Amino acid sequence: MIDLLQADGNALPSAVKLAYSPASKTFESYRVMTQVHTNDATKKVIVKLADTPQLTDVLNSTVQMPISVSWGGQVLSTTAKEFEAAALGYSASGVNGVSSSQELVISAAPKTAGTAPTAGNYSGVVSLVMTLGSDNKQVEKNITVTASVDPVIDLLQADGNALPSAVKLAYSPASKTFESYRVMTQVHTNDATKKVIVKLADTPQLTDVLNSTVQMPISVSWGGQVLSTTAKEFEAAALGYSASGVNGVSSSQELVISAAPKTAGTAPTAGNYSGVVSLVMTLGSDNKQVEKNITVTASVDPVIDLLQADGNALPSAVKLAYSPASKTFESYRVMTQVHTNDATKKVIVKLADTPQLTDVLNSTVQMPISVSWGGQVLSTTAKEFEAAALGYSASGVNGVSSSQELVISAAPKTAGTAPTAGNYSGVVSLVMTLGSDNKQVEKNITVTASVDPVIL
Ligand SMILES: [Mg+2]
Ligand SMILES: [Mg+2]
Ligand SMILES: [Mg+2]
Ligand SMILES: [Mg+2]
Repeated sequence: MIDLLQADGNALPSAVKLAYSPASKTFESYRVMTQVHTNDATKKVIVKLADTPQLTDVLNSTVQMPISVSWGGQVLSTTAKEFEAAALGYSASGVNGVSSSQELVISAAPKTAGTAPTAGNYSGVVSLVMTLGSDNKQVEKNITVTASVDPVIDLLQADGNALPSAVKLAYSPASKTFESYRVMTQVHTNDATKKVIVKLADTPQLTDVLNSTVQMPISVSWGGQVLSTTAKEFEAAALGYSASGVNGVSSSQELVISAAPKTAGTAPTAGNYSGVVSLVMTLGSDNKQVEKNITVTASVDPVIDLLQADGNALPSAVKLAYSPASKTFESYRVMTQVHTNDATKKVIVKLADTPQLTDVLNSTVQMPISVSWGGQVLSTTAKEFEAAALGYSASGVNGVSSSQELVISAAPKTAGTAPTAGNYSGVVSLVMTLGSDNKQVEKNITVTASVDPVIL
């Protein structure tokens, strides 16, 4: 006889799996120590493959990787090598007819060495043929070789970095728009011929972190198509894989994530917003997806303004007229409006310091100042104005209160006789706060007054 067995004495396996690592994109070689078992230990051993072995994709016959076979430190082919008996080590083994250990090595890699294998399930047969002498006593060991390359698909930035897990959309309070996130992307895949199918897992929404019901719709496009929960197809030809490439890296494709108020012509409400763009990319027939989750956020800063009802700033100089006939000051009166983008919050109004009309050249005799707003008297301790009561809906533009009267009347200190004569000055500090929010408007009004004893 001639036989080829494992060095332990077991029969050669009829099957071999070549483990694939997607990290290195290579197959681990099968190695096994063997011995020739012979009738005749002086005869040469002629070793060949019956056919040139290939791994072939079970699904597609044109995709093939060559198998490489070595035995005894010699690479095998359909051309036979003759092993002289002397360096098979027949006396080393301690068993008659039995060689020393010879390594069998079965490897696979792509025909173009240094490139990555295409996705697929691969099979083929290695047919090891061994003879003696001039002979036709001939052993054939057939070893079914298997390998799997699982479909891989990734979406990367065009510098090869991962897409970010979070994105901020900058808000302009002037144009009342959010600036779109835009990034240049490339598909990386080991199955480049397949169509890429692109969906969102759910309809993305920019949602007020503190109110479920307050939403702005997010728009996502990739490669010049607006995406939805309904899948869109990108043919491999349309994705611009270079003919000179096989890393399966697409042409650069732009991803755009946009948001806008649900209704055109309107301002977003103050607050912090978020939702998740769940991008889903499928290889056509391979049943494999990558999901990319990108958290999208936006901040609409709370804003509060107090203006005259005509939209002018309040004055930074008020003068109160004196009648000596009635011995009393005429009040300053002005219609004002609160302009806000958080028109559910309570508005908190107070005075920052307590105002006086101080005498100009001696800083002693002082005529302190009454301030009223919205039909409510003001102190340095605050009055609460509920949002319903400011009547933001009741009037005209959204987020502008109906007209509230600001009344500033001085009538000095102790009551029911004439004030003392003199020229007077001072400063009203007014403070408005959008409640719970961390937002303050200060408005300083310089008050001046005259009593002159040279008139009636
Ligand atoms: Mg834009
Ligand atoms: Mg390349
Ligand atoms: Mg009056
Ligand atoms: Mg009296």
